[PDB]
Amino acid sequence: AETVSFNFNSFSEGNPAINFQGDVTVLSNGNIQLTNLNKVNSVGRVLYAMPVRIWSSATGNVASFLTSFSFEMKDIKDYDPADGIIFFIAPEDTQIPAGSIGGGTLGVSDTKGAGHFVGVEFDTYSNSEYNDPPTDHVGIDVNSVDSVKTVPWNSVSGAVVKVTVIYDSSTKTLSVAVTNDNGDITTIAQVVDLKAKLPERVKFGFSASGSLGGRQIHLIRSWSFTSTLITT
Amino acid sequence: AETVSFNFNSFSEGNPAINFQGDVTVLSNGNIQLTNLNKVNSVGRVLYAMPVRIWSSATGNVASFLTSFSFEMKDIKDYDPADGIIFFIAPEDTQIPAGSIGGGTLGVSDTKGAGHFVGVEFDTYSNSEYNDPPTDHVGIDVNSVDSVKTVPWNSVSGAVVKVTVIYDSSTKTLSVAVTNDNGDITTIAQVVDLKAKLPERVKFGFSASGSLGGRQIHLIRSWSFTSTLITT
Amino acid sequence: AETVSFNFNSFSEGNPAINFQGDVTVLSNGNIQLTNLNKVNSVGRVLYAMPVRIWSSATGNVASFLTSFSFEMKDIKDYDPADGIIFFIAPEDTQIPAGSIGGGTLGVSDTKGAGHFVGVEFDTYSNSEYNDPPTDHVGIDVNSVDSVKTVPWNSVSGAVVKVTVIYDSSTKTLSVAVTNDNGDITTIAQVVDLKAKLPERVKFGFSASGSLGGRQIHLIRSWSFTSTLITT
Amino acid sequence: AETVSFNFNSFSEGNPAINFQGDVTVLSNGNIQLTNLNKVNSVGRVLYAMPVRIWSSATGNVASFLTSFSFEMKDIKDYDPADGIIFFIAPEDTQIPAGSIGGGTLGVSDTKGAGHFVGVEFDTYSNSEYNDPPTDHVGIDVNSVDSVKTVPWNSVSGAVVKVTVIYDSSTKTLSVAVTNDNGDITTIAQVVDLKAKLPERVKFGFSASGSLGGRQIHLIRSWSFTSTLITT
Ligand SMILES: OC[C@H]1O[C@@H](O[C@H]2[C@H](O)[C@@H](O)[C@@H](O)O[C@@H]2CO)[C@H](O)[C@@H](O)[C@H]1O
Ligand SMILES: OC[C@H]1O[C@@H](O[C@H]2[C@H](O)[C@@H](O)[C@@H](O)O[C@@H]2CO)[C@H](O)[C@@H](O)[C@H]1O
Ligand SMILES: OC[C@H]1O[C@@H](O[C@H]2[C@H](O)[C@@H](O)[C@@H](O)O[C@@H]2CO)[C@H](O)[C@@H](O)[C@H]1O
Ligand SMILES: OC[C@H]1O[C@@H](O[C@H]2[C@H](O)[C@@H](O)[C@@H](O)O[C@@H]2CO)[C@H](O)[C@@H](O)[C@H]1O
Ligand SMILES: [Ca+2]
Ligand SMILES: [Ca+2]
Ligand SMILES: [Ca+2]
Ligand SMILES: [Ca+2]
Ligand SMILES: [Mn+2]
Ligand SMILES: [Mn+2]
Ligand SMILES: [Mn+2]
Ligand SMILES: [Mn+2]
Repeated sequence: AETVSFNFNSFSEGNPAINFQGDVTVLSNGNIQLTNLNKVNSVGRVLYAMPVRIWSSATGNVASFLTSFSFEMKDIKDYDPADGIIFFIAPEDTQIPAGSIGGGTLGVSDTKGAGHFVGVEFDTYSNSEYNDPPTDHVGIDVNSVDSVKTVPWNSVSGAVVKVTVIYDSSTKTLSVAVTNDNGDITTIAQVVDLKAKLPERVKFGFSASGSLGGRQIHLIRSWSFTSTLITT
Repeated sequence: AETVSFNFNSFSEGNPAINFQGDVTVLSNGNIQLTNLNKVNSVGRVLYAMPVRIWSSATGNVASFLTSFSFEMKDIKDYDPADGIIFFIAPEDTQIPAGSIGGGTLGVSDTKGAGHFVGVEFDTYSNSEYNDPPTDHVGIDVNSVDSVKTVPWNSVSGAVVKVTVIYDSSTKTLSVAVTNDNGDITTIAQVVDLKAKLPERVKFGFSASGSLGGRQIHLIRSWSFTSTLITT
Repeated sequence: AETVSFNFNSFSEGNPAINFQGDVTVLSNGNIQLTNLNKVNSVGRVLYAMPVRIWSSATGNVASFLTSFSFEMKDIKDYDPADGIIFFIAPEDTQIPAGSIGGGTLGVSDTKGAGHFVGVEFDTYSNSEYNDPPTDHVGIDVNSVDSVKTVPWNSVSGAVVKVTVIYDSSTKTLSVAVTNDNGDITTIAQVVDLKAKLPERVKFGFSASGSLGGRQIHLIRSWSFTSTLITT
Repeated sequence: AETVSFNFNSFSEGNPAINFQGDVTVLSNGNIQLTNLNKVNSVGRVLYAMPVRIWSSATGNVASFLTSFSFEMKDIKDYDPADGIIFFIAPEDTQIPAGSIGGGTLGVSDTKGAGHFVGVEFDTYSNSEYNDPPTDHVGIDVNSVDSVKTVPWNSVSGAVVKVTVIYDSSTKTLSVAVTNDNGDITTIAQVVDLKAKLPERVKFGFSASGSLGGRQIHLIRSWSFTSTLITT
């Protein structure tokens, strides 16, 4: 069958395999820093350049994928740690929304919180305008930052977090596993019909954002991905 | 929260953290060989010594767990490569069925293919008495080797296989991601209520078996596990 | 390497990973309260249920281990705050000494003060019968509550204490760093050959005690542990 | 009792509490990058500005200390991952050796491998000129990179390592506990007279180096320290 798979142990600006959008910047240690600590309403996104085919309109089949990545979020002096990082899937021509206000939109939606994407968010600030839970959380988003489902989580400054995501095409189930710093794990699952929400070709990536007063360090340390679409 | 996690890069007889049942043998390279090549109807199981509490009768909560392990099956000169490996969850007092015929019972069920366990199998021989699909396969078994659900899969002799499992207590969804040697991934998910099928305290482990004519090498190379139960 | 590791940010009765002996009791705040304030000569002990293999008779190797925990001792109205907490290591068959008088024996030794254990004690009452120093103290005990070595210390009521213990198998050196409420650190080191004083398999734990007129609150707030044995 | 204690969760150039020497550099994520990947024979060092009094010529007492820190080392394309990082203690007037060839001297010793310092090195390259073990290692150095004692160790690219150090004035013992990423811990201890090797007031710091063909990322993520000297 059709299989797309890669593995980044460190990133490097200049690699044609990765699209850099917004305030993204590659540190000299291989980490990807998504936002700019000095800019207002900063929004940075990194995408895997090669578009992936998650479903064929010919066979009707949808792809199954396995992906895991590690990130870090650290507080900075005199700024509210906001708003988070989001692993998303969007049309192959996706771009930071025009006139993006950063903040609660996480760099993937308009002001209303709407957008054309699907993804797992690690939200560290509660936005009432988007019906955010009263605590840090992990949520499954489907064309909106108004999560379909969320689970309480805790973001620890300077802590490296590992995430594993499995998407089963048969059950159309997206299940996430978050391994916090102290060993504890957080999981959240949701049935999402990728074929009905996204186009045949999509791009996977990360996105982070901030506001005027909400800012923090968003880092992607590593990321491996494998998808398999049955072509028959 | 209540977290239980362990990581095995290699095994060594003598470790109080591991129970050996049956024809289990520890190779000098640190790998565990589950069955005996010179015995008829051989059965070998290896369990995590300590029982794990997957759910509380007090709070009614179920634990979530993330676990990944790698195994290897290799053909030997004249036996049909059978019968396969199985990752299971069973009562803390779990033993190799009395008078086990090994073979297609995978060392966890009786002759009718019934038993008290929940598990993911890597069945390599088609047993029609247990309604096995015509090809090798991965299946989710619930108190029976007559899988509740299966997916076509291929066992490549001498190939190292990586498996990742996620159990989201919330949705009670068990998702499995198999990474074949050629990079292709196979996934399968199924909703199982561990709280309704298993007792509060259970044990996790692996089991493998063979017949008189069906024999092959079953190797468990590594295994890390983490489970978290919300206690409140 | 054979590694055993665990981490407790909170405890909860029912966890198969923990063994309770004596007047132990888990508070709703997740804390462990070792003794019973209404019993005479009360003795409470908590142990990690799984036996750790500190040395191998095959290789002659001994394991190194790093562990840290925090406890709290708080005075109660008409009893002398006595007599302390001891972090011990004992044979896996360890039990509270028959006919234990509690008190200065800290729940690990007989009346003479003898026992089969190794431990770091935090003594809050001076027992001339066990050659206790005139002040509160931290001591390294080897098969007796008549410490091999002690160092002055000061138990502050209601104060949270953090302790870190390192055991280097090479030098057979056991070093302890106690961090008091006011920031100051107290340390004490001692060479203890664990392979000569204890059997291959042991259990780790905490014990506290009191007498008729000597009572106080003994709390265990957290406990993280890790040991690695070189298997080769 | 005279206590000194600081705790850095992140570092930022411009902070008067920390001295910088060589090619040090503070990344936008708060990390300290000791070496420059584009320079030959690069040496970078970072010290706590305020000198700490470890012993007293008046009382004769020697301070005990507890200090833990976490670092990360990662491989860069087309370069041998060398030579390592070393947590050292030196005279308050300490400076990078004149005409420092970086490389195996780790930026603390001259070509012969001699210098006026005491430290724990995490060596990733085997320099035969300094009698290095054939593999990666941790070693206790006393005025020389020809470690008084060393222990096998393994540096994992991109992995965050946690170190804990304890110095017991009484026994003059310096024990080190290194927690690897896979959970495994490595320990090493040695008796060292800080009073006979160093002056009354010293400076604590970190140092890293590289050569022409040997380069890698040396990152210091966090550092907490507490030393107490009995003033009587
Ligand atoms: O505290 C972080 C949140 O900021 C919100 O925006 C604030 C902004 O930070 C503040 O400087 C001022 O302009 O008021 C704004 C409106 O509340 C974001 O909307 C929110 O998403 C957080 O980032
Ligand atoms: O071919 C492997 C399968 O063998 C089945 O049992 C065989 C047995 O191996 C053979 O010697 C003879 O007795 O016929 C039996 C019936 O097929 C097992 O039942 C099956 O699980 C495979 O191992
Ligand atoms: O006061 C604390 C100490 O009490 C000692 O026992 C006392 C006992 O409490 C008292 O009722 C009377 O019987 O005298 C005993 C001997 O002094 C314990 O032995 C000692 O360990 C402290 O707990
Ligand atoms: O592989 C790194 C080691 O390099 C040694 O120096 C090399 C140098 O890198 C190379 O360019 C050439 O000059 O040969 C030298 C001698 O081997 C360092 O001495 C050693 O410490 C490592 O850094
Ligand atoms: Ca938000
Ligand atoms: Ca079968
Ligand atoms: Ca006493
Ligand atoms: Ca070297
Ligand atoms: Mn949200
Ligand atoms: Mn089957
Ligand atoms: Mn004592
Ligand atoms: Mn060395």
